[PDB]
Amino acid sequence: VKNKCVNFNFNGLTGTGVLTKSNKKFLPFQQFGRDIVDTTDAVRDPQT
Amino acid sequence: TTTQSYTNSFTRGVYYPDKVFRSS
Ligand SMILES: *[C@@H]1O[C@H](CO)[C@@H](O)[C@H](O)[C@H]1NC(C)=O
Repeated sequence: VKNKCVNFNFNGLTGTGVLTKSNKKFLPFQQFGRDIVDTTDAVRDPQT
Repeated sequence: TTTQSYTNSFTRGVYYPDKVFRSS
């Protein structure tokens, strides 16, 4: 479910927030996202 | 056979340490 505050457990990564589509350029080996503050920003969907 | 001539490396041989996307 996207655009709605939910609890996610993406591949064991637990957390809460809102998810949606993106226009990133995740390299094929990339799996996570972050910022200069080292906070999980983007998660690649395991089944999508 | 083979040789063992030595050269310089310059800025080369840097790999993505993790699989965490980052930008700017
Ligand atoms: C996940 O598995 C199902 C069943 O094998 C398959 O139909 C689907 O395409 C798979 N999705 C991915 C992203 O591999």
